[PDB]
Amino acid sequence: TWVTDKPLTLKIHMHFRDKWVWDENWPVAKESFRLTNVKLQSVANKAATNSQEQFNLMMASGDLPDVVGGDNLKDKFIQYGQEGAFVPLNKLIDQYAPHIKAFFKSHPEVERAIKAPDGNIYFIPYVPDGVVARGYFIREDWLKKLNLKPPQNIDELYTVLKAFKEKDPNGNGKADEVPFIDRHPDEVFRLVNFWGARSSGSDNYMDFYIDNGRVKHPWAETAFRDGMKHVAQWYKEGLIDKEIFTRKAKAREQMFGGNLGGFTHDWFASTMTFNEGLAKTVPGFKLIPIAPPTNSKGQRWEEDSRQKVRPDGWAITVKNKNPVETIKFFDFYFSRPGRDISNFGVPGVTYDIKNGKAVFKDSVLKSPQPVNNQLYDMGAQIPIGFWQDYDYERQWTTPEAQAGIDMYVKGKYVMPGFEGVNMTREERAIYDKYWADVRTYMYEMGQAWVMGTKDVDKTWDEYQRQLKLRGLYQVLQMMQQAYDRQY
Ligand SMILES: O=C(O)[C@H]1O[C@@H](O[C@H]2[C@H](O)[C@H](O)[C@H](O[C@H]3[C@H](O)[C@H](O)[C@H](O[C@H]4[C@H](O)[C@H](O)[C@H](O[C@H]5[C@H](O)[C@H](O)[C@H](O)O[C@@H]5C(=O)O)O[C@@H]4C(=O)O)O[C@@H]3C(=O)O)O[C@@H]2C(=O)O)[C@@H](O)[C@@H](O)[C@@H]1O
Ligand SMILES: [Ca+2]
Ligand SMILES: [Ca+2]
Ligand SMILES: [Ca+2]
Repeated sequence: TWVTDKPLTLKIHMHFRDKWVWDENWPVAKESFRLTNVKLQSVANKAATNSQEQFNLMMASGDLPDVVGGDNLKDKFIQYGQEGAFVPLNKLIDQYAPHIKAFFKSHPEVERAIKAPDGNIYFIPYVPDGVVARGYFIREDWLKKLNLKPPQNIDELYTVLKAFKEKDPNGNGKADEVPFIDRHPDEVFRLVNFWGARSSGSDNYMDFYIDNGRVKHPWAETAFRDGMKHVAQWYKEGLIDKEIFTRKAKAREQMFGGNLGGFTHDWFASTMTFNEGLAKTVPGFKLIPIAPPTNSKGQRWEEDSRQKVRPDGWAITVKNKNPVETIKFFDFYFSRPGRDISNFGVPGVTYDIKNGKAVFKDSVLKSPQPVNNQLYDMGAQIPIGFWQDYDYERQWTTPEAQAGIDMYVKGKYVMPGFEGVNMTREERAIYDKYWADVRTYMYEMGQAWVMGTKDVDKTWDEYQRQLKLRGLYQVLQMMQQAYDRQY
């Protein structure tokens, strides 16, 4: 699998998920270098805590590396690619990247989704593998202790969460229970689904969506305002983690491991590992998947789904003096041996090739830490350009977790996600000038609403004014225009 005759050292700026950078001595990166003869060296800031700021600051310094990578960079790969900071990959892929060329061959909608208005491919994306993403999970051992049954609608959800709060299910005499926790703060806004309001059109938070041939953004609709009215009341009543916006990554380890949380919306595989992982420290701990409790409008909504392609990956800068070797290095991660390490880690360390496929073995499968959390720490399952393989995830999907997935599929609960729109140069330019600005202001207002710093009703009108003056509806007009060119 070597691509270059002499070892090639490339500078990567890859800051992702507000917590991590590329490591040259990751066991997977050490194995990457070993298989490809291409070494990557991180120039990103270790200690920094905002991946988008780091990309921006890097762009602002004029000092680019050879490779830029990370999560949530699709819009910037496209915008700065058109400006000439990243090179178009079309001819390189066609001539030097066969596995990628074969992937786009059998995945034409992926290649279309990641392209720029000028028709150029400016990064290689992270391609997820799977169907469902998040579901709802509740403490059945608390339900049992309190003599409750799983909630079937929002009315019963409220009653059950109230009981977790008020009737001491951990039995320590203290009102320490925190009914709803989530390691992703944006899930608190997705709670508006339970009153029949969208929070996002996709697995990307605050995403647009299509409603009957009309592009909308969910946080602009009156339905969102009404939903936030109940969400704010829940926060006020202490049903939602007071620290929901600041606890973040390790909220499961903290709130479940400390026997404080009763309820969450998270991924099936990893969340269900905690039953085993906490089996000794919290005797009797048992999370179960439940169907989405029927919302106030009489429907069961699972808004989240696995994406066909995520807005993450890596790109080749103009400064890169070895574009050919780099694109071959990219191609490695769409080949079977690249998929092997990027999904499974290091052979003889986390997996072996058994019957022609990577099979994990048992030190990893039984860790109290979910398998994908272990793989991050060694450089696998990271948002480079690589073709994820659901076989890696099936191997640590417990039977109880699998029964949840099957329930959600059978039940039809998973709403189809927004696949995107193909804008023109002018349309996407308006999108570039306004959306990030609008998205930030939206988040700050909702955090305010959830926490009770501002009232939803009393600020809704001035909110809609800001939406209009900051260009939200002009962005919508341009997306609709591009949607109409497809419909
Ligand atoms: O666990 C399993 O069962 C399965 O997990 C699968 O991997 C999932 C993980 O479970 C998580 O879902 C992971 O979430 C990532 C996500 O991909 C994004 O990278 C997201 O990006 C957020 C940024 O890190 C940052 O927090 C950002 O802050 C915003 C802020 O929200 C607000 O907008 C403000 O105005 O602006 C800031 C800003 O950036 O300036 O928010 C981003 C966002 O909006 O969410 O970060 C999370 C994360 O966990 O950190 O995604 C992976 C995945 O691969 O998709 C998978 O491994 C599967 O196989 C497992 O079975
Ligand atoms: Ca899929
Ligand atoms: Ca208690
Ligand atoms: Ca602007």
